[PDB]
Amino acid sequence: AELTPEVLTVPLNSEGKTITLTEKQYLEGKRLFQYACASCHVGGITKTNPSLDLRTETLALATPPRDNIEGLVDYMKNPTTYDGEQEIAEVHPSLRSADIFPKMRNLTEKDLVAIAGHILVEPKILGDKWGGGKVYY
Amino acid sequence: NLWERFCNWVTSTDNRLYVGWFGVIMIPTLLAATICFVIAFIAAPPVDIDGIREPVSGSLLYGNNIITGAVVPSSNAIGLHFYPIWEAASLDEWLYNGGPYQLIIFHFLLGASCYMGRQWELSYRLGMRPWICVAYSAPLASAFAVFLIYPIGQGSFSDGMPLGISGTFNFMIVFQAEHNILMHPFHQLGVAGVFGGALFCAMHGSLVTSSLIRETTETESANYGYKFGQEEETYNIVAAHGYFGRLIFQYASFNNSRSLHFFLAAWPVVGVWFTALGISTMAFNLNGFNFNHSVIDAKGNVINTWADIINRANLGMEVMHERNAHNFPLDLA
Amino acid sequence: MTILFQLALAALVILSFVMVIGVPVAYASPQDWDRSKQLIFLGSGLWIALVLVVGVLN
Amino acid sequence: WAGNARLINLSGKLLGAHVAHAGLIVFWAGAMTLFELAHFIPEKPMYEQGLILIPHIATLGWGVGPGGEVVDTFPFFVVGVVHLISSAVLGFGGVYHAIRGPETLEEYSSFFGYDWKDKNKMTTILGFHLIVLGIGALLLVAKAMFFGGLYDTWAPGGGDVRVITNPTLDPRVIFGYLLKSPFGGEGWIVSVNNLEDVVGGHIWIGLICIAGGIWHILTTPFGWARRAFIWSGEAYLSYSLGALSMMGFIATCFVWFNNTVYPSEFYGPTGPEASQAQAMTFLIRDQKLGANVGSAQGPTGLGKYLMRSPTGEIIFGGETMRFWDFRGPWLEPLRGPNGLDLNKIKNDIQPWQERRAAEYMTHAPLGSLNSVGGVATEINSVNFVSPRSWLATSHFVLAFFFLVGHLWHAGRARAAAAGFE
Amino acid sequence: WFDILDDWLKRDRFVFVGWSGILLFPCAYLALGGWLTGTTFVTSWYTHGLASSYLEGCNFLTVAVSTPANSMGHSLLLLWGPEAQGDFTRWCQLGGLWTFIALHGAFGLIGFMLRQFEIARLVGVRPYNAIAFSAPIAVFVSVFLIYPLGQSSWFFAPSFGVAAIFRFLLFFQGFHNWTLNPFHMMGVAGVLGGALLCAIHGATVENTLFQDGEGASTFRAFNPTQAEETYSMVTANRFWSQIFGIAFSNKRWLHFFMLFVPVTGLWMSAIGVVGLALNLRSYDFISQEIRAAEDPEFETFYTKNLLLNEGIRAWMAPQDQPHENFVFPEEVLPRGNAL
Amino acid sequence: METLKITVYIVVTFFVLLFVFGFLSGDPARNPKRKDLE
Amino acid sequence: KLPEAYAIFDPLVDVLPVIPVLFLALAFVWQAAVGFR
Amino acid sequence: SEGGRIPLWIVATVAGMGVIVIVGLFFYGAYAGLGSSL
Ligand code: CLA
Ligand code: CLA
Ligand code: CLA
Ligand code: CLA
Ligand code: CLA
Ligand code: CLA
Ligand SMILES: C=Cc1c(C)c2cc3nc(c4c5[nH]c(cc6nc(cc1[nH]2)C(C)=C6CC)c(C)c5C(=O)[C@@H]4C(=O)OC)[C@@H](CCC(=O)OC/C=C(\C)CCC[C@H](C)CCC[C@H](C)CCCC(C)C)[C@@H]3C
Ligand SMILES: CC1=C(/C=C/C(C)=C/C=C/C(C)=C/C=C/C=C(C)/C=C/C=C(C)/C=C/C2=C(C)CCCC2(C)C)C(C)(C)CCC1
Ligand SMILES: CC1=C(/C=C/C(C)=C/C=C/C(C)=C/C=C/C=C(C)/C=C/C=C(C)/C=C/C2=C(C)CCCC2(C)C)C(C)(C)CCC1
Ligand SMILES: CC1=C(/C=C/C(C)=C/C=C/C(C)=C/C=C/C=C(C)/C=C/C=C(C)/C=C/C2=C(C)CCCC2(C)C)C(C)(C)CCC1
Ligand code: OEC
Ligand SMILES: [Fe+3]
Repeated sequence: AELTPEVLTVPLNSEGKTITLTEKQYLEGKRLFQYACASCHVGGITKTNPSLDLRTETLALATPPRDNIEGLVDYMKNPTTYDGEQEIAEVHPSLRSADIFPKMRNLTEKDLVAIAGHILVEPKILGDKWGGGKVYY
Repeated sequence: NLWERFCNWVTSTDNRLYVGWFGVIMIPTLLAATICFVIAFIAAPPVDIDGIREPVSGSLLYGNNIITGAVVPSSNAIGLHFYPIWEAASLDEWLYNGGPYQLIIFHFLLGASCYMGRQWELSYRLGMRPWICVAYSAPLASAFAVFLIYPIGQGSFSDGMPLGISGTFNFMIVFQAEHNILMHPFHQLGVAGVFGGALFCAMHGSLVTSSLIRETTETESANYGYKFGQEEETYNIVAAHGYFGRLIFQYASFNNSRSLHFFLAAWPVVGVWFTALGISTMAFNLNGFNFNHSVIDAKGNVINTWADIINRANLGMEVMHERNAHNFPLDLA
Repeated sequence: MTILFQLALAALVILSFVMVIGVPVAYASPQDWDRSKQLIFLGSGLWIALVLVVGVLN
Repeated sequence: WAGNARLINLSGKLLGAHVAHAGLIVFWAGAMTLFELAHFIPEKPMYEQGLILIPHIATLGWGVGPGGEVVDTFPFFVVGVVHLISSAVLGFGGVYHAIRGPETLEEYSSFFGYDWKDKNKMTTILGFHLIVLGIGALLLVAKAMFFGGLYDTWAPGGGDVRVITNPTLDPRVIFGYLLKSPFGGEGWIVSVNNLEDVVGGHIWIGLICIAGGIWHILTTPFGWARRAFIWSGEAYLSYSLGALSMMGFIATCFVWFNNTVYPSEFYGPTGPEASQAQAMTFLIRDQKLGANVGSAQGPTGLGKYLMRSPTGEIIFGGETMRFWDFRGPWLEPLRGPNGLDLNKIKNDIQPWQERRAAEYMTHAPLGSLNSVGGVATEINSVNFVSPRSWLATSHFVLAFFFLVGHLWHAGRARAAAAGFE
Repeated sequence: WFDILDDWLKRDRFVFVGWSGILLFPCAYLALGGWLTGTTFVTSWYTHGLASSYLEGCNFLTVAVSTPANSMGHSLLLLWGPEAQGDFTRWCQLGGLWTFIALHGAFGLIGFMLRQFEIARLVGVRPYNAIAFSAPIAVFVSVFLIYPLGQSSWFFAPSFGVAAIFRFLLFFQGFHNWTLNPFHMMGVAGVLGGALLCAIHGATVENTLFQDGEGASTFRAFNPTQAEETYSMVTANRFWSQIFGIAFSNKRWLHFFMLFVPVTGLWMSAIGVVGLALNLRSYDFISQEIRAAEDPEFETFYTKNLLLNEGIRAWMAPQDQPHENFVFPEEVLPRGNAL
Repeated sequence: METLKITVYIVVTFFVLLFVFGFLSGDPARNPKRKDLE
Repeated sequence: KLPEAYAIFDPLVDVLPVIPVLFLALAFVWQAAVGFR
Repeated sequence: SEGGRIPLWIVATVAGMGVIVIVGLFFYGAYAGLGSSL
C-alpha cells in the first residue's frame, strides 16, 4: 500500500519511453506546485477557467499533446492554447515571462520536471477527486 | 432659570423610572424602533434581500406565522449605502428595498447603547459601583457585531441578521457554511460561557436553596420570605461550602460570597465577550479551523477525519445558499 | 575583514547577554553597588562603542 | 494583584514603567523587522508570506521601484536595527527610573516636572507631548515633498515613489473629509483618494498640534471644562483609554478599505477588489469566447456582467454589485462618464489588467486559522491570509476590549470623586 | 461488620467515598479512561470509515471514539459477546468501546446523583442539588440511549469526540430541522437564560456591595457572624425597578428561579429528542408547503432553509453513511447556479 | 419628502443639544449622593 | 533570507521576537518568590 | 528569601515551563502529518 515504483513509472514522451521518478523529487513537485500554482490551480482545477482542468485525460487532447513530461515542460517555458494557435505568455506563467511572474524568476529545469511529475503522479493516487474535486465536490 | 428645573427632573427618581441624559436619547429612539418594528412585522410588504428581483415577504399579513419570519434585511443594492426615507421616493419603493431594516436597526443600536449608559449613570446617582454597565456590554457588543460589524465587514446590511425567528436560523446555517464557526475557539468559548452559565446558575441557586435557614418561620403549610432587615440572610453558607467541598474537594468549594458571585458574572460575560468577537473576526474573513486532509503518504490515499464529514455538510449548504444569485464560480464575500 | 565583524558582533552579543542579567542584580542594595556600578559604565561604555564599530564596518 | 495600581501616585515609578513598556513597543519594532527581512524572499508578493511592517516601510516609498517588490534590500535592516537598540536605550531608562528612586521632592525638578490635580501643570505636560506630534507629523510631510518620495499607487503606469508638489492645502477640502457621511464607500477619513490630500492633511495637524501644545502650556482650563471633567489620575486614563478604542475601529475599517495610503500592492487586494476583480476576470474570459457583454441575461434577468447602481451607472453584476464604489488603478481606465464604457471594454483592454484581476481574485482575503486559503471548504494545500484580515481582525479585538476599559476605569473615577475607593 | 464499613467507608476524608462511592469511581474512571484510551490509540475506520485517534494523527478536536457499525444494531458487544469472541483488539476495532463508555458512564451518572443524596443526609442539607442534576442525566439518556434505540442502531448516536459532535448538530439540522422544533427552542431559552441570570445576579451583587466594608477597599473578606452579608437588596430593587421596570426582591425566590430556568429547559430539550428517536419531528408547515407548490413567486425564510437542508442531506449522506452505499452522480446533486 | 428630512434633523439635533448641554451643564454638573463639590 | 554577512544569526533572531511575551512570565515568578503580594 | 528553604516558586516555574515544552511539541507534531496533505 506504499508509494511504489510503478506508481512513479510515468510516460516521458509521445512514443513510448518512460522514466521512473524518485521519492525526493515527487515531494519537490508538490512544494513547487503550491508555490506558483495551487493559488490558481488548487487540487488540479483551474479557478480562472473552470472548464479546463489538469487531469491526465484532458491533457492528451491538447495541441500539442500533453499527457507526458516533455509537453508540460514546453508549456511551462512557453504557453499554448488548448489548440495551439495563440501565444499566451502574456497571460500564463512562463520562464519566458519571468519579468511579469516573479515567482517564476528563480525556477530551474530540474524543478519543471518535478512539477510536471507531481501533476502526473497525483491522479494515480487521488483518482476522480484531483479532477473536478469529488471529495472536494 | 427654567433650564435648571428641567435637569433636576431628569436626574432623580420619578416613581416609574430613571430617565437620565442617556435615556433622553434612549427613550425617543427605542420607541421609533419598537413602533416601526411591530408594524413592519404585521404588514411590511415583501423585500428582495439580495438585489435580485425575487422579493421575500416575512410579515404576518403576507402569509406568515410567528416562527416563519419577520423584518427582512435591506437590499443588496443599497446593501452598504445609507437608506433613509427622505433619500428615496415613494414609500412603495422604500418598503421594497428594506428600509424598515436600517431604520429599526440603527435606532435600536443607539438606544441599545444608551440603555447601557443609563445603567451606569443610575449608579452615579445612587453611589454604588459601576459594574452592571460592564456585564451588559457583552450581549450589546454582540448585537452590534451581528447587526453591524458583519454587514460592515461584508459589504452590505443585507445578510446582517433578519428580525424574524426563522431567519435567525438561516443566518446561523448560512454562516457556518460560509465561515465554518463550529471549529473556532471564540465560538467554542462561547458555548463554554453559555453552557457555563447554565451549570453555574443551576449550581448556585441549587446550593443557595439547599443550605437555607431551615428554622425560619417555614413550616410544611407555608413558605414566606426574607427582607434586607433580615440579618443572617437566608442560608447557612457553612453548610453549602461544606456540601460542595465534600462532593469533590475542599479547594473546589468556594470560601466566601465574593468569589462566588464574581465567578457567576465572570464566566458568562467573558465567554460572550469572545464569541461576539468571534463573529466580528469572521466579519473580515478569519474563519475557523479547517482540517480538511490527513493522509497515508503510502500512496497518498486521503483518509477522511471526522471533520471532513463536517465539511461534507458545510458543503451541501454552500452550494445552495442564496440559490440563483451567483453568476461567477467562487463566492468572495 | 569578516573576522572582526564575526567577533565585534559576537562581542556585542556576549556583552548584552551579561548586561541584561547583571544590571538587575546590581540594583540589590545589600550587595555592594561600588563594585557593581564600575562594571556598569564599562558595559555601557564598551557597548555603545561596539555599537558604533559594527555600524562603521557595514 | 493590582500592583500597577499601587504605583498610581508615585509618579517616580510610573516613569519607570511607562518608559519600560515604551521600550517593548520599540523592541518589537526591531524583533519583527529583522524577523521579516529574515524569512522575507524577494519577488514573492510581500503579502503571500505574512509580513506587516516592511509593507509600511515600502509605503513611505523608502525602498521600491514602480510597484516592484524592492530593488534595494537594505532600507529594512536599518529599521530593524535602530528600533532594536532603542529598546535597550530605554530598557535601561525604564528599569533605572523604576528601581533607583521615586520623585516629586526635587525642587528644581518639580519646576520642570509637576503632578496631578494641578490643572495648570497637567495641561502644560500635555501641550508638551503635543509639540512632539506636531513634529513627527510634519516629518512625514518632509519625506514626501523634499525627501525620498512616498509610494503613489496612482497614475501612471506603475506609480513608483514620487515626490509631491504643493499638497492640497485648501482650508475647505481638509475638513470636508470630516463633514462627510461615514457610509456606503464614503468614510470620512477613508475616502482619501489623492495622495496629495494626505500630505497636506498632515501639515495642518502639526500646526494644529503645536498651536495647541503651547496653548495649554500657557493656559489652565476654563470653568465649563472644570465642571464637566473630573481630575483624578484614573480619570485621565478613561479619557485617553476610550480615545484609542475609537481609533482601533477607525484604523481597522481603515485597513479593510484601502486608500492609496495602504497600497494594495503590498498589503494585498481589498475585500471588494477580489469580487470586482472576479467579475472583470470573466468578462474577458468569455469575451475571448466571443460573448457579448451588453446583452447578457443572468438567470435573474440582471445580465451576468453588467447592470446599474441606484444612481444609474454601470457596474459589474453578481453579488459584486455591492462593491461598485470600489476604485483602483486597474479598473479605472475603463471608467468614464455614466459608469463603465462598453466601448473601452471590448476594444481597449490591455493584458496586464487580466493579470491583476486573476492574482487578486486568486488571493481573496478569505482565510482560516490554519492559514488555509480561500473558501471555508478548500483543501489545505494553499497557505494565505491577507494582511488586512490580520490587521483588521486582531485590531478590532483591541479596540473592543479597550472600550471595555473606557467603561471600567471611567466608572471607577466616579467612585473616587465620592463613590467607592 | 456492616455499620463499621458504613463508617470506615463514609469516613470524612479528603475525597468522600460513600456507599455510592463504589459505583461512581469504578465507572466514572473507566468511562474517562475508555475515552482517553481510544482517543489516543484506536482507529474507527473499520466501523466508520474515518480516522479515530492520534495514532493516525488527528488533532485533539478531530480525535474521538466512534460508534459501532450499523450492521450490529443494539447488540451490547461486550468482550465476551458472541461477536467479539473475547479478542480484545477486535473488540476495539468494532467499537466495543462506545458501549463501554456509555454503560459504565451511565452508571457513573447514577453514582454521582447518589453521592449527592448521601452528602445531604450526613450534613443535613436539602437534596435539591441532586434534583437539579436530573436535567443533564435526562439529556444524556435522551441522547445516547433513547435516540439510538428508536433508530436503526448504535451508529447514529452521538460520537464521543469534539468535531464528531458538531457533525451531530448538523446531521440534525438536515434531516430533522431540529431548530424548528419548539422543544429545542425552550431548551435554547433556559440555557441562554441561565447565563443571563448568572450575569445580572453576579454583577448586581458585586456592584451593590457595602461601602467602606474594607478601608483598603478591595473585597476579600467575610466571617460567619457576617449575618447581613456584603450587599443591598433595597438598592438593587430600585436600581432594577427604575432601569428594567421589574424586580421581585426576596433572595429565596431569586435563587430558586435560578434553578427553574436552566433545569426546566433541558428537560424539554430531552423530551424533544425522545420525539426524534421516532423520526417524529417538527420539520414542516403544511399550510406553507401547500401554497409553496401551487405558487412560485412566494418565499419566506421558512422555505429558504428547507433548501439548505436538502443540500446537507444530498452531499453529506453518502460519505456519512457507508452501509447503504450511496452512489450519487454529479448531475443529480441539488446545486445553486455557479457554485 | 424633503420637508421630512429637514423636520427630522431638527428633532435629532434638538435632543443632542439636550445631551451635550445636559452634561456641560454648570447647574447639575456632576452631583452625586455621597458628596457635592461646588 | 537576505541578511548577507550576518547569516550566522538566523537562530537567535528567529526565537528573538517572542521575548516580549516571556516578560509577562517572569512577572508571575517575581510574584511567586515574593509570596504573591 | 532563600536561607536554603525548600523551593516552591521554583517548582511552580519548573513544571510550568516543562508543560510548555510538551504542548510546544503538540504543535510541532501537528505539522508532521497535515503537511503532506493534497
Ligand atoms: C455527555 C458528555 C459530553 C461532554 C463531556 C462534553 C464536553 C464538551 N463539549 Mg459537548 N455536547 C454533548 C455532550 C458532551 N459534551 C452533547 C450531547 C451535545 C449536543 C449534540 C454537545 C454539544 C457541544 C457543542 C455544540 C459544543 C460542545 C463543547 C464541549 C466542550 C465545552 C467546554 C465547556 O466550556 O463546557 C461547559 C463547562 C464548563 C465551563 C465547566 C466544566 C467544569 C470544569 C472541568 C471545572 C474546572 C474546575 C477545576 C477542576 C477546579 C477549580 C476550583 C476553584 C475553586 C478554583 C466540552 C469539551 C463546545 C466546544 O468548544 O467544543 C470543542 C461546543 O461548542 N459540545
Ligand atoms: C491603557 C492601558 C491600560 C492601563 C494602563 C490599565 C491599567 C490598570 N488596570 Mg485596566 N484595562 C484596560 C486597559 C488598561 N488598564 C482595558 C482595555 C481593559 C478591558 C479589558 C481593562 C480592564 C481592567 C480590569 C477588569 C481591571 C483593571 C485593573 C487595572 C489596574 C491593574 C493592576 C493589575 O492588577 O494588573 C494585573 C494584570 C494582569 C494579570 C494582565 C492579564 C492580561 C491577559 C490575561 C493576557 C492575555 C495574553 C495572552 C496570553 C496572549 C496570547 C498570545 C497571542 C499571540 C495570541 C491598572 C491601574 C484592575 C483594577 O482594579 O483597577 C484599578 C481590574 O480589576 N483593568
Ligand atoms: C506592563 C508591564 C508591567 C510593568 C512595567 C510593571 C511595573 C511595576 N510593577 Mg507590576 N505587574 C504587572 C505588570 C507590570 N508591572 C502584572 C501583569 C502583574 C500581575 C502579575 C503585576 C503585579 C505587580 C505586583 C504584585 C507588584 C508590582 C509592582 C511593580 C513596580 C515594581 C518596581 C520595582 O522596583 O520592582 C523590583 C524590580 C526587579 C525585581 C527587577 C526586574 C528587572 C528586569 C526584568 C530587568 C530587565 C533587564 C534590563 C532592561 C537591562 C538593561 C541593560 C542596559 C545596558 C540596556 C513596577 C512599577 C510592585 C509594587 O508594589 O509597585 C508599586 C508590586 O508589589 N506589580
Ligand atoms: C520619559 C522620558 C524620560 C524622562 C521624562 C526623564 C526624566 C529625568 N531623568 Mg531620566 N532617563 C531616561 C528617560 C527619561 N528620563 C532613559 C531612557 C534613561 C536611560 C538612558 C534615563 C537615565 C537617567 C539617568 C542616568 C539620570 C536621569 C535623571 C533624570 C531626571 C533629571 C533632572 C535633572 O535636572 O538632572 C540634572 C542632575 C542633577 C541635579 C544631579 C545631582 C547629583 C546628585 C545629587 C549627587 C549625589 C551624590 C552625593 C555626592 C552623595 C553624598 C553621600 C555621602 C554618603 C558621601 C529627570 C527627572 C537623573 C536623576 O534622576 O538624577 C538627579 C540621572 O542621573 N535619567
Ligand atoms: C492631545 C489632545 C488634546 C487634549 C487631550 C486637549 C484637551 C483639552 N483642551 Mg485642547 N487643543 C488641542 C489638543 C488637545 N486638547 C489642540 C491640538 C488644539 C489647537 C486647535 C487645542 C485647543 C484648545 C482650545 C482653544 C481650548 C482647549 C481646551 C481644552 C480642554 C477642554 C475641555 C473639554 O474637553 O470640553 C468638551 C469638548 C468638546 C465639546 C470637544 C469634543 C471634540 C471631539 C472629541 C474631537 C474632534 C476632533 C477633530 C474633528 C479631529 C481632527 C481630524 C483631522 C483629519 C483634521 C481640555 C483639557 C479649552 C481650555 O482648556 O480652556 C482654557 C479651550 O478653550 N483646547
Ligand atoms: C477609518 C475611518 C472610519 C472610521 C473611524 C469609521 C468609524 C465608524 N463607522 Mg464607518 N466606514 C468607513 C470608514 C470609517 N468608519 C468607510 C470607508 C466605509 C465605507 C463602506 C464605512 C461604512 C460604515 C457603515 C455602513 C457603518 C459605519 C459605522 C461606524 C461607527 C461604528 C461604531 C458605533 O456604533 O458608534 C455609535 C456612535 C458613537 C460612539 C458616537 C461618537 C460621536 C460622539 C463622541 C458622541 C455623540 C453622541 C450622540 C448621542 C450621538 C449622535 C450621533 C448622530 C449620528 C445622530 C464608527 C464611528 C456604523 C454606524 O453606526 O454609523 C455611524 C455603520 O452602520 N461605517
Ligand atoms: C458542556 C457541557 C456540560 C459539562 C461538560 C458538564 C459537566 C459537569 N457537570 C457536573 C455537575 C453538574 N452540572 C449541573 C448542571 C448542568 N451541567 C450542564 C452542562 C455541563 N455539565 C448544564 C447545562 C446544567 C444545567 C442543568 C449540576 C446541577 C451539577 C452538579 O451537581 C455536578 C457538580 O458537582 O458540579 C460541578 C460535573 C459532574 C461530574 C460527574 O458527575 O462525573 C460522573 C460521570 C463521568 C465522569 C462520566 C459519565 C460518562 C459519560 C457518558 C462520558 C463523558 C465522557 C466524555 C465523552 C469524554 C471527555 C470528552 C471531552 C470532549 C471533554 C461535571 C464537571
Ligand atoms: C516584567 C516586569 C518589569 C518590566 C520589564 C521591562 C519593561 C523590561 C524591559 C526590557 C527591555 C526594553 C529590554 C531591551 C533589551 C534589548 C536587548 C537585549 C537587545 C539586544 C540586541 C542585540 C544583541 C543586537 C542585535 C543585533 C544587531 C543590532 C545587528 C545584527 C546582528 C544582531 C542580531 C546581533 C518591571 C521591572 C517593571 C517590574 C517587574 C516585572
Ligand atoms: C481501557 C481499559 C482499561 C484501562 C485504561 C484506563 C482507565 C485508562 C486511562 C487513561 C488516561 C486517564 C489517560 C490520559 C491521558 C492524558 C493526557 C495525554 C493528558 C494531557 C493533558 C494536557 C496536555 C493538558 C493541558 C492543558 C493546558 C496546557 C492548558 C489549558 C487546560 C489543560 C488542562 C487542558 C482497563 C484495564 C481498566 C479495562 C477496560 C479497558
Ligand atoms: C541578553 C540578550 C538577549 C535578550 C534576552 C531577553 C530579553 C530575554 C528574555 C527572557 C524572558 C522574558 C524569559 C522569561 C522566562 C519566563 C519563564 C520561564 C516563566 C515561567 C513562569 C512560570 C512557569 C510560572 C508559573 C506559574 C505561576 C507563578 C502561577 C500561575 C500558574 C503558573 C504555573 C503558570 C537577546 C536574545 C536579544 C540576544 C543577545 C543577548
Ligand atoms: Mn449572503 O452571501 Ca457572503 O456568501 Mn457568498 O456572498 Mn453572498 O453568497 Mn453567501
Ligand atoms: Fe446568590
